[PDB]
Amino acid sequence: SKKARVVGYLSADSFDKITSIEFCKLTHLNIAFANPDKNGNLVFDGDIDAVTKYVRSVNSNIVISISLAGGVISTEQAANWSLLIDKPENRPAFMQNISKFVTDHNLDGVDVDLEWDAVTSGYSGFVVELRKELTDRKKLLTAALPNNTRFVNINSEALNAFDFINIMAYDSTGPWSPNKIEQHSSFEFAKEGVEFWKKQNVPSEKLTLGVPFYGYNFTYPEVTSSTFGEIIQAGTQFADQDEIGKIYYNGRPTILKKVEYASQNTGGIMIWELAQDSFGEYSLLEVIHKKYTDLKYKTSGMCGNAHHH
Repeated sequence: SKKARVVGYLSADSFDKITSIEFCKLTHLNIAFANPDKNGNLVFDGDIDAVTKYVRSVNSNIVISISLAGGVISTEQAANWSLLIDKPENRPAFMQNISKFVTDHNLDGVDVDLEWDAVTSGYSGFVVELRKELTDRKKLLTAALPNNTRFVNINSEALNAFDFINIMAYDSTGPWSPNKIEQHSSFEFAKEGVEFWKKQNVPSEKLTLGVPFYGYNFTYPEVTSSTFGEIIQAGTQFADQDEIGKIYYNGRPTILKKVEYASQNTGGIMIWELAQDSFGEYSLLEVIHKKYTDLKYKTSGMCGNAHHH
């Protein structure tokens, strides 16, 4: 059947924007991010129960996961990760803590967003053990992975354990490469990422194509980020292009292209990050929703979608 996922990341710092986010257009919501403290306990700064209560009242079928780690972790958090998963004898208590967090907060799964250097030697054993805990409790286990790099510390059993993966098909350049002044999330980069993970023997259905609701401003040597919402505030005439001088993002036509491509080549679309959108008429989440509906794909089945599915 014509169906697709629409997986949205929501940062803790975005919680006061949830009344503007159309959760009826998502199938999955990832709350970002929880991280371990010095004691092996998962810390989340924010009223996650209030958020999930509200979200489930908007879309009672949404699948809500806690996302772990994330792109921005402190040296202390990264060291706690390494201490907890790189020594197999430290994993047991941490794993129980993760499972109890999922139960205590009535969540549907866990998303692993350990990135780059935080993908340490214990990653695969951690994933395999956590996978069993969650499978046995009928919960999801997913991961966000880089566009076109296979980390040595992600073995095949771990990679295949995930219910699906979220390809981070963006950040091809950024503030860490301030002289590569160009698009950070081109259509070609997205296609490269999908093809790459298929070459890793991940089936199409288990791929989710990430798209960015932000861009980078290379005007000065210090590169800054701009949300799509901020770009539209600068002018609605910018909604349908990808570049303003040295600012590079994804406008509506390019998001639309990526949705058309995803419909034929992956199991869905992933969004970083929901509260960066332009809420209302120019919304990129709306572009995704409308395009999947026009293609006759079921996503949420709400708010106009999947009428004749």
